Amino acid sequence: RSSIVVIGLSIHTAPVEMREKLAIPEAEWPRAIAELCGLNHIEEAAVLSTCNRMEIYVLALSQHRGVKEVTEWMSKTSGIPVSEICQHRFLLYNKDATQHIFEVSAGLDSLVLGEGQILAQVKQVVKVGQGVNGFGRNISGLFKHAITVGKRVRTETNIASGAVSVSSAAVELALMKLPSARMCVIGAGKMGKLVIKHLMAKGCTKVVVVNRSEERVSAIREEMPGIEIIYRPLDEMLACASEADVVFTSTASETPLFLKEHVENLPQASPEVGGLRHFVDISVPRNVGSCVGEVETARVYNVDDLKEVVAANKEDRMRKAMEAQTIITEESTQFEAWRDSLETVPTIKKLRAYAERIRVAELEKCMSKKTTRAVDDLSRGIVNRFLHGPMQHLTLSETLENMHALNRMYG
Amino acid sequence: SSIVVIGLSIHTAPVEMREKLAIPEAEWPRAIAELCGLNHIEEAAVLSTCNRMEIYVLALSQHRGVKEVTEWMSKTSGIPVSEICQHRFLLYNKDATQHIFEVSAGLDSLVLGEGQILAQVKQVVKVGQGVNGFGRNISGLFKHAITVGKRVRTETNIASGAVSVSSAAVELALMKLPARMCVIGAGKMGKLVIKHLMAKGCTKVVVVNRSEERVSAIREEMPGIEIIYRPLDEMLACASEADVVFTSTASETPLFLKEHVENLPQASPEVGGLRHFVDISVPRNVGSCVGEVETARVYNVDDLKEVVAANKEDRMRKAMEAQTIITEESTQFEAWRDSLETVPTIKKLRAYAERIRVAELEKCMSKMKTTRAVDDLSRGIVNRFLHGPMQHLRCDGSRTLSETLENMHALNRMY
Ligand SMILES: NC(=O)c1ccc[n+]([C@@H]2O[C@H](COP(=O)([O-])OP(=O)(O)OC[C@H]3O[C@@H](n4cnc5c(N)ncnc54)[C@H](OP(=O)(O)O)[C@@H]3O)[C@@H](O)[C@H]2O)c1
Ligand SMILES: NC(=O)c1ccc[n+]([C@@H]2O[C@H](COP(=O)([O-])OP(=O)(O)OC[C@H]3O[C@@H](n4cnc5c(N)ncnc54)[C@H](OP(=O)(O)O)[C@@H]3O)[C@@H](O)[C@H]2O)c1
Repeated sequence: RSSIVVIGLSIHTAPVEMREKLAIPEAEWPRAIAELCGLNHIEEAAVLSTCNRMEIYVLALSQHRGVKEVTEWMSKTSGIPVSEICQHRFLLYNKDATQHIFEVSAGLDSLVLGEGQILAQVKQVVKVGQGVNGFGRNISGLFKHAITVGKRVRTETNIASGAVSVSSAAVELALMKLPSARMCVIGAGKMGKLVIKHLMAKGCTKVVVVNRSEERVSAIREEMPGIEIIYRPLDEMLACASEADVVFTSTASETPLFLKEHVENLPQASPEVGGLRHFVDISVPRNVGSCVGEVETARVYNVDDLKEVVAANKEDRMRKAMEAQTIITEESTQFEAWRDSLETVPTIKKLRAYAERIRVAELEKCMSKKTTRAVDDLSRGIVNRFLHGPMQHLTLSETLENMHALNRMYG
Repeated sequence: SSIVVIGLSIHTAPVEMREKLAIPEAEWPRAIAELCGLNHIEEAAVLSTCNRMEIYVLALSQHRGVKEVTEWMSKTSGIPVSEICQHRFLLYNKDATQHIFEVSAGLDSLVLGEGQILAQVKQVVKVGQGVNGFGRNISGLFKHAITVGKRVRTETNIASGAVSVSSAAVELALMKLPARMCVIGAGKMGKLVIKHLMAKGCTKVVVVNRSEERVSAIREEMPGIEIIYRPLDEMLACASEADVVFTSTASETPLFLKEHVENLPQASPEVGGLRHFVDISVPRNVGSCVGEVETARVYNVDDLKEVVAANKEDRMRKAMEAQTIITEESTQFEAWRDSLETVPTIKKLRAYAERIRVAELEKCMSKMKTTRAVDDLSRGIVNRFLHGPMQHLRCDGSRTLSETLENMHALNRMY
């Protein structure tokens, strides 16, 4: 009866300036989930917060009321009015929802038509969620089965991770906008490391890397001997951007690192590269204020702006994204069977108790007329000899029909 | 297992051939047991009338049961298997039930000239009672036919085969004249022929019967007509004094052959010196050779078929509603018949439970006045645990069919 619902904003609809207001740091996922499960028609929840999407997966008692509650909650936490959110809201139920989260995890819904993508993020959601009570059987199962799908599709389609494609796209765009340009990367985590790899493969031999800690950059430097990596601590940020022509920002900061004030005071980029400083900001929330675009000699790009790249062997238009959909169609119906095989739990318990109410009444009825252990045992023996059979019968399609039968034949 | 109808009917076979297949009511039990004695025939019924001969069976295998029944038909009629094959009418399952519902209603598309066989269906069920082979599927089929026939009668008022045959007999006889009436046989059909003679204005009839009791009874119940009894041995003389002779005895051999009637003096010149034999008996009471006599005309139930059909259509009312009744009950029957596949699991379940119960009861009774209580506990627990699965295996027809049957397979798996 109860529905699994997906309720989201994605890059397919909402802009990054809208989407980043529903962004939920990993450290606040357990809090978010608890809040959602506090709503009257929501029993389980999970948040999938990535750069292309903010998606809330719930197990709702009522579809309509679940959607009203989660949407009102989105409005409260983000600051965004319900009316705006509804205009960009994405909504699917049950089979469509599991279908969706399978395509997302496989890389068949985001932005390039041949991508990872969210397999790493679906694993992170399962990790973080293990302690979280609200992350119950249904939604955890969905996500776990999404991990399975992600991996299968990955080996068939061989489609690179979403992290690989966004970083790849950042380098292509920078090289697109440029007519030796000085490269600078702020945030040496997974993504900035990827940006650096893509710059190397493009032939870049020197990059200045600004990071919170030096240790990460030390690792990367040790790991990539071929290129000259120059570490700079975060408080030297503004010096770096001024000695750079393009600035990649890839940090988990929840507030912009650059406002209009910071960049207008920066010396102009070299005329050799057109006199413009290209801020390529692949962070969500963004590390660059959109006001920076008011600065004449500056250019700002965010994840949404990687859409005018999307060019990398388009022949996977079918192959990858075709070989994968068959996987998705078989795993879905497999998962639905699995979901249906969960109501088998309330049945095993109940049926036992159903026979236990008959056993007790008849026992009691008899005892009003250690022979007492004899008849107690007789009453247990008859019942166990009737439960024992149905105990294992609760293939999976025959186990399912067994369950439905007991329910019809009893309660 | 399928329900099969295997028939010859006036749609294709003349009476000279049909009558060889005719099976008297006293021999239904023998025939059904002969039939059920075949390797693939679990149940059987014989529907013998003047327009048709139909065997209804429950067969293990469609082609094998049919070949076996066909052989039995040939073996009991004298008719070679290849002639029978030529005329053989065949329908399976839902088509067969639809068919028997129509025949019972007097709505057989292929035999338009017959009238309701409801009386004859009721008789088959009545005689079937004591007949081993007349099983639950076929008796059920026939009983449902009975219900359909009655409903359809109440809605359309299609006459019986009996009424419509005797009525056609008199009508035809009157069409062939521009008359001294004789009727041979005073049972159901002959009484009806007399009634239709009165209905038409006849005030005198010579009635030849084997026993007088029947004719005395008729004589008394119909005081307005002069009824002249005459023993069977005199029937030839009666013929020589009649201008039309109705024959309607259950004799399985002919009463008049050509030698008998070429002998007789010519019928009155006032009816055109032709003596009309209207023979409504199957098997025929009048030899066909009688038609070779120049001053004579013979007719049999085959010749009535058009005049029966015309009258049935003339008096036709509420055809659609009738066909609705048939379509719906057909599916209601299939529903009831699907329901029956639940009986074996019910018994197996009940044997299973009883074996557990006594086993556990004897355990307790080897460890111990109060023996009926401890007994009661055991049956009480079983019956109460079983009652749900026992009311969810019995249904009528609606939905719950698929569920009921899925409980069956589940109960099969879990035990
Ligand atoms: N990962 C993806 O699949 C994906 C794809 C595209 C874009 N993005 C976006 O890109 C950004 C980075 O993601 P990531 O996966 O690279 O993260 P990550 O591996 O966890 O590292 C984030 C980096 O940002 C730094 N950082 C964290 N908080 C900061 C703060 N408050 N101020 C300044 N620096 C801070 C960290 O420095 P330390 O090493 O010293 O801790 C680290 O180098 C995020 O906004 C993310 O949403 C993610
Ligand atoms: N009933 C129908 O719906 C139907 C329709 C059309 C035609 N028919 C045919 O018409 C014939 C009569 O049927 P029914 O239902 O009217 O019969 P019925 O009520 O059972 O009576 C049959 C009559 O035939 C006589 N009879 C029986 N055996 C005889 C024999 N060996 N020799 C001379 N007479 C004999 C009987 O004499 P007793 O009185 O002395 O016993 C009785 O008068 C049958 O051949 C039948 O197939 C039947």
